[PDB]
Amino acid sequence: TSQVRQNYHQDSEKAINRQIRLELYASYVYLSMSYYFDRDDVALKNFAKYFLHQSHEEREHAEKLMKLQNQRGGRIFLQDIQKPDKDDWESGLRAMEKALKLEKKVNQSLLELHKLATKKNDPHLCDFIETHYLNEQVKAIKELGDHVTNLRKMGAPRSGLAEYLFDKHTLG
Amino acid sequence: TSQVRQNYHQDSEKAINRQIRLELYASYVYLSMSYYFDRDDVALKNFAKYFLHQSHEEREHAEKLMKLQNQRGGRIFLQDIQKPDKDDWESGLRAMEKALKLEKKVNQSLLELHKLATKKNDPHLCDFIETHYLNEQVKAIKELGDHVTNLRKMGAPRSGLAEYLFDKHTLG
Amino acid sequence: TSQVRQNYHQDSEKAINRQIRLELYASYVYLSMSYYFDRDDVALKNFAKYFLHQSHEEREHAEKLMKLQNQRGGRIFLQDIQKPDKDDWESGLRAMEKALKLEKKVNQSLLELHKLATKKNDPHLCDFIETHYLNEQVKAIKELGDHVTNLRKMGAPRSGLAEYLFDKHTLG
Amino acid sequence: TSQVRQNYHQDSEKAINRQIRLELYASYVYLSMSYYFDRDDVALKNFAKYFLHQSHEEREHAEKLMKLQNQRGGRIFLQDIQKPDKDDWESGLRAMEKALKLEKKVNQSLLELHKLATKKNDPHLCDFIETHYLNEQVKAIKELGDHVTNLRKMGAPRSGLAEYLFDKHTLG
Ligand SMILES: [Fe+3]
Ligand SMILES: [Fe+3]
Ligand SMILES: [Fe+3]
Ligand SMILES: [Fe+3]
Ligand SMILES: [Mg+2]
Ligand SMILES: [Mg+2]
Repeated sequence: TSQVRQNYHQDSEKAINRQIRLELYASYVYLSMSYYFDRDDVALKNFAKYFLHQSHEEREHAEKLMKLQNQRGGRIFLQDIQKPDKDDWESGLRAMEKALKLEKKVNQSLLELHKLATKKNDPHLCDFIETHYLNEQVKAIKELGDHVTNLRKMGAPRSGLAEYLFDKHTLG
Repeated sequence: TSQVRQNYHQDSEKAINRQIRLELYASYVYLSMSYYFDRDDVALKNFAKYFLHQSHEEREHAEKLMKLQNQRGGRIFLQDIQKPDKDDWESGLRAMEKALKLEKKVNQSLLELHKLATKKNDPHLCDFIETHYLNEQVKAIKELGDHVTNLRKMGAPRSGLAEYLFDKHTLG
Repeated sequence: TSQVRQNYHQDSEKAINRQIRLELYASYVYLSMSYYFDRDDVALKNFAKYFLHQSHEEREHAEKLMKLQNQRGGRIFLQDIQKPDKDDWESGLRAMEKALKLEKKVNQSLLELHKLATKKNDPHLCDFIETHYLNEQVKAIKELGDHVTNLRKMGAPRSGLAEYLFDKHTLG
Repeated sequence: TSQVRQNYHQDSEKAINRQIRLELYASYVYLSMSYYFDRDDVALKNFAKYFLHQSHEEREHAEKLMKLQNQRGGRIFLQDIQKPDKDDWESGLRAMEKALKLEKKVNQSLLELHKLATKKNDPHLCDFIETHYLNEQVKAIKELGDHVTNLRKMGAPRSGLAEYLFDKHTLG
């Protein structure tokens, strides 16, 4: 038992390792999406930039959980990072729809993590998830929703103008 | 009788309280319009910003009439602020048409107030209405007409591309 | 159901609309109080400025709840803003006592909103209320308590001198 | 008849000369009031400064009407400036009550000047009075009302303390 450990349940410690893994997976998904938009046959530079910014933010989410595990005296166990569901993300609209689903999946995991921290009477952990994660997810979800709404109303993925102009005026 | 009151008719005083009520109501309509465009399924940020700015402007209009009431030694009496006629404003084009209608309604009420101030030989009040309100209405109605014309020529409300581009290039 | 909605109970959505209406009502009460102190027969400019500031803050409170409703994929439903209880607020001390009572009423509403968010296991909503509302209420109640205590000790409302000097020295 | 004269009634020309004389008289009353507060047995320096400022403003009012007379091709006829009604202004509160009454008397004169300009279909003259005089009078009456109300509530003229503290805190 770590000299620093206090009011930190073993279930919490394991759940934090699972969340770390999911943050690294989200990072990998956004990295894949980014370089899809960098292809000569896709060529939407601001989509590529938007998703690469998202990838680097997911790495920071992972690192802060690894910091928290060590702050509380838990022990980091890293696992294989699963390749994303797709190599070819098909269009700007479909990548955004996939990004929205991923952020709701990360959010559901953080809500399941807060539920566990609540059951284990770990208010430090509850505060950590609320301060650093829950509102980040609600903002990322609302923004991706906003982007999907716009791309659909502009007439994507059909009208080829829509994704070009959304790339320039919203993501650029 | 207020020690400041001079050449200020009872009817003028009563009409100023009702104008205060109409300005607060216009603030509320514009607040409703703003947050409609903030919805994830509408997501036109510059429409939202535009209508929130009108909302704070209507607030200032109400406050300056409340200042005038006291300057002339009238007494402010407030009523319920009615909720806007719509919860859903349907489109950018439809919200601009409703704003055009609201601004003409507020202008008509100010022209009635000026007619009453004239009938009661109150040139201070006539000057107040002309200096601070009448040209502000004409400018607002012209701007909203210009917006409605461009949204119609661009092919709104059908073309969601039209509202997206108007949002960026006119209201941005 | 909105594409962004996740872990957001219908009861919490309805409770956020009721809180939006109570924030707009508190804005209206403070606007009424402000322009009472602007009357030529009351003439306390710093009481007037103090309540106008509180009025503008209550609107910001309203607006942040309207943003949250859309962030969580709820739907804003605005209602009639009821007129304030009084036209004539009697004195600086009585206006401050009524403001204290209003802030405790808004606080009670927020504490019941937090109880519902807790019962519905909505930690994002709990965090929102804690971060943006609960300590604002505690500070507003404490400050109004401080003001009522000073106005009472100075001999209000049996000294027009007390309200005059408090206006200059505390609210100035 | 002057080469510049156009749409300028003989009655309006005579009324502008009468207003010039009343503005010079108001300047003289405020000069008298100012140097009352400068006496060693009254000694309220900010009452003294306040009324000297009002004296200098009334002269500017006089001068702008003299410019207008020449602008419209009227002929200035100056008369004897009557001494003020009082040598001894009794107190800060009585001087302020007399100043309020003077400003309402000057306002009544201006409103009768506007009635004549309206009856003679002189919109230039109507605009001049509205733009430069009517709101100045409304503000001066409101400010004097505010001051009388504060001096009364503070316990003037049964407190030399009230007039002392008002001099420091409002007129300082
Ligand atoms: Fe993340
Ligand atoms: Fe308005
Ligand atoms: Fe509030
Ligand atoms: Fe004058
Ligand atoms: Mg908690
Ligand atoms: Mg917390």
